[PDB]
Amino acid sequence: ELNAVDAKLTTDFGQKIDLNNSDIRDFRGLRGFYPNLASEIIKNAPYDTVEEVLDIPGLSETQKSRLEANLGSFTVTEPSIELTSGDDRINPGVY
Amino acid sequence: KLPEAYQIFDPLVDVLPVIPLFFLALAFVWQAAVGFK
Amino acid sequence: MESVAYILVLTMALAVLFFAIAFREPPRIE
Amino acid sequence: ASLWEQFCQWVTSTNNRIYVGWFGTLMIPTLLTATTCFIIAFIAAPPVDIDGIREPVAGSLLYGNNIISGAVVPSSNAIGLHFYPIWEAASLDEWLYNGGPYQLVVFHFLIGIFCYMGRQWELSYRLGMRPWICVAYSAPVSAATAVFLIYPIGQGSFSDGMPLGISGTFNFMIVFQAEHNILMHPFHMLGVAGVFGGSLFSAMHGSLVTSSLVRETTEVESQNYGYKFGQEEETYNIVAAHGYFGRLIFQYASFNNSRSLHFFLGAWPVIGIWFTAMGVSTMAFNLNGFNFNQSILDSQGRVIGTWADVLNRANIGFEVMHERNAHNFPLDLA
Amino acid sequence: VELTESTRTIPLDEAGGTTTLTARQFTNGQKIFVDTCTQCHLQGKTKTNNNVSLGLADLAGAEPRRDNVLALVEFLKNPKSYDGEDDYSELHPNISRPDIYPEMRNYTEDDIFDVAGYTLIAPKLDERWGGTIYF
Amino acid sequence: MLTLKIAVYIVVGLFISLFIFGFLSSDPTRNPGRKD
Amino acid sequence: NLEPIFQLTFLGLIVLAGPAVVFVLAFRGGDL
Amino acid sequence: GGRDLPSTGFAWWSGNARLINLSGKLLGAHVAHAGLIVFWAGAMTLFEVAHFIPEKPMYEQGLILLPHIATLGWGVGPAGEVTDIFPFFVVGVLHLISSAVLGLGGIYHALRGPEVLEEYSSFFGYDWKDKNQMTNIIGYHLILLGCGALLLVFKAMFFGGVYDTWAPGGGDVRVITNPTLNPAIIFGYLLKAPFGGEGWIISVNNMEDIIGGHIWIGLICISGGIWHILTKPFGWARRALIWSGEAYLSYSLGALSLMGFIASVFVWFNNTAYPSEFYGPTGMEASQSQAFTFLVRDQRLGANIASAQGPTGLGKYLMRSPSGEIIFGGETMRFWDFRGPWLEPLRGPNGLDLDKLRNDIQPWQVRRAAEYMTHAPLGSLNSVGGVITDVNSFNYVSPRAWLATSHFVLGFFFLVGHLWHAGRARAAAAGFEKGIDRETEPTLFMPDLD
Amino acid sequence: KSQLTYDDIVNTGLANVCPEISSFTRGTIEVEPNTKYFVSDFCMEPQEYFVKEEPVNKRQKAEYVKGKVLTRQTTSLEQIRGSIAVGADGTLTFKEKDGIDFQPITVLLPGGEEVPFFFTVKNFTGTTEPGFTSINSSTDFVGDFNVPSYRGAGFLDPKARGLYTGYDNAVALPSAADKFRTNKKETPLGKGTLSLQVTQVDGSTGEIAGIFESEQPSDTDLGAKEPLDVKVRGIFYGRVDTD
Ligand code: CLA
Ligand code: CLA
Ligand code: CLA
Ligand code: CLA
Ligand SMILES: CC1=C(/C=C/C(C)=C/C=C/C(C)=C/C=C/C=C(C)/C=C/C=C(C)/C=C/C2=C(C)CCCC2(C)C)C(C)(C)CCC1
Ligand SMILES: CC1=C(/C=C/C(C)=C/C=C/C(C)=C/C=C/C=C(C)/C=C/C=C(C)/C=C/C2=C(C)CCCC2(C)C)C(C)(C)CCC1
Ligand SMILES: CCCCCCCCCCCCO[C@@H]1O[C@H](CO)[C@@H](O[C@H]2O[C@H](CO)[C@@H](O)[C@H](O)[C@H]2O)[C@H](O)[C@H]1O
Ligand SMILES: CCCCCCCCCCCCO[C@@H]1O[C@H](CO)[C@@H](O[C@H]2O[C@H](CO)[C@@H](O)[C@H](O)[C@H]2O)[C@H](O)[C@H]1O
Ligand code: OEX
Ligand SMILES: [Ca+2]
Ligand SMILES: [Ca+2]
Ligand SMILES: [Cl-]
Ligand SMILES: [Cl-]
Ligand SMILES: [Fe+2]
Repeated sequence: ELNAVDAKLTTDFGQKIDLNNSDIRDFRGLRGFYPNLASEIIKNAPYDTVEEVLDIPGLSETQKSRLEANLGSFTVTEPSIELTSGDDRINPGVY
Repeated sequence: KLPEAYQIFDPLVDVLPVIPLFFLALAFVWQAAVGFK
Repeated sequence: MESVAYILVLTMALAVLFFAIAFREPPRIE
Repeated sequence: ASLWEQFCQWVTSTNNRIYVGWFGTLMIPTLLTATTCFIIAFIAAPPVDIDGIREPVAGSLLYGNNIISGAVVPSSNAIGLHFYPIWEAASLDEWLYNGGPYQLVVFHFLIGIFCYMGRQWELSYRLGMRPWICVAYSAPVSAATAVFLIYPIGQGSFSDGMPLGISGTFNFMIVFQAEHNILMHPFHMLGVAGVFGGSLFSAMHGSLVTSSLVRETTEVESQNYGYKFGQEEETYNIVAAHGYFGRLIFQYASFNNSRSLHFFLGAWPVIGIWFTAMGVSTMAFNLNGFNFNQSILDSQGRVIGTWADVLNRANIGFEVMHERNAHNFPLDLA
Repeated sequence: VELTESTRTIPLDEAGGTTTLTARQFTNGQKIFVDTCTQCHLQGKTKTNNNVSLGLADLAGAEPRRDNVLALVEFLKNPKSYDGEDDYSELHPNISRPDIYPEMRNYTEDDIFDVAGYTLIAPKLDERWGGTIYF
Repeated sequence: MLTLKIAVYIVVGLFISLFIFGFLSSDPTRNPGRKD
Repeated sequence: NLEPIFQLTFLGLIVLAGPAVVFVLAFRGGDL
Repeated sequence: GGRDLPSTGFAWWSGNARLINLSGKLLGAHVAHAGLIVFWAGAMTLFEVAHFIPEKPMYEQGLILLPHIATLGWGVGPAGEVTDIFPFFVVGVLHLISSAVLGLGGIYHALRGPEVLEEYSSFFGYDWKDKNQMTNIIGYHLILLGCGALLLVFKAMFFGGVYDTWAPGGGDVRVITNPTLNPAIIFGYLLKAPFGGEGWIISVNNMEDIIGGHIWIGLICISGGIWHILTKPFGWARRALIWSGEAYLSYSLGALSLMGFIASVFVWFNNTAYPSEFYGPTGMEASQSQAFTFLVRDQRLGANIASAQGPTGLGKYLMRSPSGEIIFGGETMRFWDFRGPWLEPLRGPNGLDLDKLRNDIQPWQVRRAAEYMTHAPLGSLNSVGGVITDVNSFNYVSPRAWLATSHFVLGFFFLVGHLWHAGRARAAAAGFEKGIDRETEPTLFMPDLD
Repeated sequence: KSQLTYDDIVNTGLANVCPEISSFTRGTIEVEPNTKYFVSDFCMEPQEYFVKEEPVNKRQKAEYVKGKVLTRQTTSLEQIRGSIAVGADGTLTFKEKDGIDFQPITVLLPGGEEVPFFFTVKNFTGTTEPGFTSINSSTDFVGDFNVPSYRGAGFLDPKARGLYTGYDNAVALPSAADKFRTNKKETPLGKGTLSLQVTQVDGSTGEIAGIFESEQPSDTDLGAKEPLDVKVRGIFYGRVDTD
């Protein structure tokens, strides 16, 4: 029986960048995201929908444009504390 | 590096520190010449 | 209860040591 | 005459069944303390949080270990190099949980073995002997000191001392190889030469003496009864042994001087063990074995593997798994 | 094989530009890399922050892409964050700050060009380049 | 704990003092050869 | 270049020096 | 004296033992050997100068003597930047020339000078059993040693100062105006436990303590020198000690073994007398630096490093020492006693201070931590830097590693030599160093054990 | 810790002690009806630990048992930042924000069972009764706080099993690998209740000290076993920014 993270890998989380669960290393593929925009996104999680990532308070016009450009790569799943607790979205012990 | 006036003896200073090893070896040379009395 | 077996063998070795020292065959010059 | 003089004559007396001596006046208490604490802990010590991550490791027989897996677990990484006697614990249970028994046993044992070496000198002096048996014993003492004190000092924690157990010893060695490549350290190669050669020379010497025993018994009784304790005459024919050995290899490679032979027998393993003890003591400061990883490149620049690269792969396999929960940051510097 | 001209041929700029290091340019780039970069760039990694390695994928993912020699030289003059937003001239060695990075003050533009070329060539000689710290 | 610390300190001090004063008690004389 | 050449010149001269002293003393009858 | 086995009783491989009673020849051997030491000092200094790239750190270039000169305040400025390369050259040149002079004298005494000095002069002639003369030589050399300590003091105070890595405004060469002569501090250093967090004398952490302790050492040595010139050993010392040349050698061997061990520990742990500017970071420093580097990086990424718990449940970045102090997390928990000039500004009374960590970290501290983390004293014997599983492209072994390993090895072998010579001196004084006498074999007159 | 330096504090255990205000202190901190005030350096120092033992009989009183800490003076929350808001009616709401707001603690109980638990004040929101126009000796902040799993999802058990890392089966027993319930690791977010009885208010400097009692579950070892109930009694201190 999958524990809970593998069950997340069954979902869209295991297919693309989850705005509520992906680690900040997972944003490096998106040009212009890591680290500033990626950290801003992780700080302002959770998001009910992918679209409210454009409603991050204090967001910037170039950041707005980049988020609109890469909306396709994003998904939103229920924020699992397995992936979130301990600031593991910032440093999950991977170097 | 060495001050500019001295860099023609740069390949000599390269070998200076190893001399006391040669002194230790020379002890054995001297004892071998005397037949290790 | 395998702890008992381990303790048993260790104690056997130690007792052998004490007897081999205290009750050794004396070396005698003859 | 005086009470103190009488005590001095008793302690330094050569008629005691076990020589005590002044070094013995320290050896006996410390060694007994270490032995009693070691036995008690090995049987019944509760689990110890060696890595300082609240991950206690069961070392004692009563907590599920056998003789092979049992150990006295090194003190916690949180302690580091701090002195942790019993009286600095809030309770005995805290002292046990943080690995205090390891520090107690190890410190007393080290004092005891240094005093054992001094006691060897002392008895040699009282008996009118030459004084250098203790010099030979200084090799095992150096090795034990390297693994119990010097390596923890250089690494900065008694948690990185050798555990007092069989499997703990193996764990120590595997991690040591992963971190220092001790196999590729020339001082460990000299230690291996020391012990392999010491066993070789022990086998040759014993076999050559046994081979050249003078006939003094019958075919029934043990040939050992041909020797009488304290006999003046020689019990084997060293000239026949020399003839055999100098024909086995060639004449001038064979000792015919028993004194030179026995000096060689003493010196070879002792020197080898000194070198390997210094190897561990200097790897304590992370001056490691040879690193030939990617030393051979082809003309384009692609790495050509050697056996050193395969060895490095094994080292990495050990390295990434050891103390799996203890590391937070990418480099294993501590 | 030899260290062929194709092996030494690397993208020169973002517009499809292409340059070929000479064997001497490559060897001096290697020497400079070993002298001053391998400190925290051994095998194309980044010891102090391995989210941003010297691997070709990391280099190409930067903003702008750094998998060409001009972008590499520009970074070595004016280092920036991976998304090109934060000025790292206080935090990464560069020839523009000889006062805090003296280990770099003796390097010419030719030297920086050579080390950038080597940074682009080394990945195709080592599959482990830019990987995990223990890898 | 303090009682233990004091007791250990006394025991260790006594054994060390024994060792020191013993080796100060003309130890070179205690041998089967020359006593000068 | 020439750095190894000069280095080996100094090294060889130094190396010969000690044996030269021992040889000269031995041949000329000096105390050894 | 004889120069072969029949006339001396010593084989060639113990030939220096033939010198035990030839005071002039022994003096020549000592003076020539001192020439060897000074020669190495000068030649190694010139080699290091020649192989010195003055804009690269000293510890990156395998230098062990230049850091000693830099620490004394010669040729360096703030943060250890090498201002003038000439003083290093001068130290080396002077040692080389003086070594020539010493070697000339040692050769003269060893080869042509008087064999023994006792019938030549009472002042220089000595007998090993002459207790007063031996204490006279002790006294002269104690006076000299105290003078050398006072030379260090004079350099630190009146001749431009010494390098102070703890200087405010940045580590710099500064003149020590107020050495601590307070004997409480100076001699309480000697009473500190040699364990973690106390660091018996290795923990001296400010040049005021170093200079004041050297003033005390100079005074102690000079007064002891006078005391030994003007007295003879007392009865208790006479009854406790072996009085022979080999015995004195063994005593010095024990002392040297102790000092070698102390120096190895000292260079491994102390970053005051061995500033990391010249010797690189200590292992403790590098571990703490890595923890700091990733605290800084992850905090910039947005991690709340005060509340982030690691996988085991302990704080990933911060945690408590067993005494409660706030310390870096991870394996570096063992190194929480570390103190360094780059890290103390972020330390509060309780340990690491959250406010300072969140808003007081300077870019120079980040640079310093990255440098120290990447120059951790880990390296292979063939000088491949980093952890042993790293590949061959980083040529670095810390000078601290070289010095600590070498001097632990030398300390050990000098302990061995002390054991050898102490045992031999005892046996020879009692007269059985040549073996058991068959006629009077002591064990034959002893009762049987059981 | 009084007003010393780290040199005076190191290796003493004072670093694990929350500061105390004074003795001649019976002040009150006036608050506006609907403004919020920052809490500067909030400290909690536990002193008593109780674990609710589970009887095997049934249906019978469980009787909290006093434990003793095996971990050393590593048990205190400090440098915590928070806020106190005054509701419309007069409610006082204490909200924890961040700081060193957790400590893993292991307590030994009579019988030999060692109980690790994640002592924390994380995300604690607590409230008083309405009609509080001041912070005084009667202020009781009773509320809830979150208790994360003691072991994180990156933890590996002695068989290298974990949640987002490690094996999902007992690899040492190839033919019985998937048989063990502990093959599935879990990190439930447990819940705690806390009360913060303010007993001492020095309104001039804004420092408040008092007593606390907290109720929370213990370590489950990634869901290996059922959590025990742990009760912590201690003291607390913090500065409230009036301006
Ligand atoms: C200041 C220190 C010191 C001094 C003055 C002496 C002096 C003496 N020792 Mg002694 N010793 C010392 C330290 C010292 N020792 C140490 C530290 C040890 C432990 C290893 C010893 C162990 C020792 C033994 C076993 C013996 C002596 C003996 C002697 C006497 C004659 C020795 C001789 O002729 O040299 C001869 C020199 C040689 C034969 C050359 C030896 C070369 C060594 C083994 C290797 C050198 C390695 C070195 C690091 C360089 C590496 C080279 C590398 C590049 C290959 C002499 C009075 C003899 C004695 O007891 O006399 C009565 C004797 O039997 N010593
Ligand atoms: C530091 C090392 C050292 C020193 C200072 C000495 C010193 C001495 N040894 Mg000795 N020895 C050593 C190491 C050393 N040894 C080692 C390693 C071994 C084992 C091989 C020995 C084995 C040994 C034996 C068997 C004997 C000695 C003896 C002696 C003494 C007489 C010297 C002599 O007549 O020979 C003469 C040698 C020569 C005349 C050859 C030339 C020597 C000169 C000094 C060479 C200098 C060259 C230098 C580069 C030139 C610069 C000059 C100037 C411009 C600076 C002397 C004081 C003898 C003794 O005890 O006397 C009673 C003795 O019998 N030694
Ligand atoms: C510790 C080292 C040392 C010691 C104890 C001796 C001892 C001795 N030497 Mg020797 N010498 C040495 C080193 C040493 N020397 C060196 C390095 C050289 C090379 C220059 C010489 C060259 C030498 C020669 C050619 C002769 C001696 C002679 C003598 C003997 C007579 C001394 C005398 O009365 O003359 C007088 C002493 C003085 C007038 C005192 C002068 C003190 C010095 C020179 C001034 C500097 C003092 C300085 C500030 C103090 C610290 C030194 C500094 C480096 C720290 C005597 C046993 C003579 C002998 O054997 O008689 C047959 C002899 O002919 N020595
Ligand atoms: C290298 C320097 C040096 C040397 C070789 C000597 C040598 C000697 N001194 Mg000494 N002394 C010196 C420096 C030196 N001194 C200085 C600088 C001073 C001024 C403070 C003195 C003041 C002094 C006095 C007052 C006396 C001596 C005496 C002696 C003689 C016998 C003492 C003894 O057995 O030692 C060994 C010491 C003991 C056997 C006592 C035991 C000490 C403790 C118990 C050992 C524990 C050490 C510990 C393990 C190390 C930890 C380090 C630190 C924490 C303490 C001896 C020949 C005696 C003498 O006969 O005078 C003519 C004597 O009465 N000296
Ligand atoms: C006794 C004896 C011995 C010993 C001997 C010895 C120990 C010695 C020595 C000696 C010595 C100890 C020496 C020396 C020397 C020195 C010199 C000779 C020098 C010089 C100089 C110079 C020439 C310099 C130059 C320079 C300059 C000026 C600067 C720049 C650089 C240069 C370098 C160029 C033996 C063992 C063999 C054996 C026999 C007996
Ligand atoms: C500078 C300095 C300092 C100072 C220091 C000092 C001041 C010191 C000292 C010291 C000392 C002051 C010491 C000592 C020592 C001692 C010893 C080392 C001893 C001993 C002993 C012995 C050896 C004995 C022996 C014996 C016995 C056991 C008995 C019998 C007899 C005999 C003799 C055998 C300080 C740190 C502050 C700072 C830094 C720097
Ligand atoms: C490539 C060919 C093989 C190369 C071999 C190299 C090794 C050869 C031996 C190395 C030198 C050994 O040196 C040897 O020492 C012995 C000790 O017994 C001494 O032997 C000799 O001593 C003296 C020489 O002065 C003679 O009077 C004496 O009769 C003779 O025994 C000599 O000094 C030398 O013969
Ligand atoms: C024969 C040789 C000579 C033997 C003589 C030596 C006798 C033993 C002396 C040991 C002295 C006791 O040492 C004393 O330990 C107490 C323990 O309460 C320390 O006390 C300090 O730390 C303890 C923790 O351990 C705190 O609880 C205490 O409030 C604080 O004052 C003192 O700082 C120290 O002075
Ligand atoms: O503790 Mn036992 O081994 Ca010495 O390296 Mn870091 O510390 Mn842990 O990690 Mn790998
Ligand atoms: Ca050169
Ligand atoms: Ca560098
Ligand atoms: Cl492990
Ligand atoms: Cl870590
Ligand atoms: Fe035998």
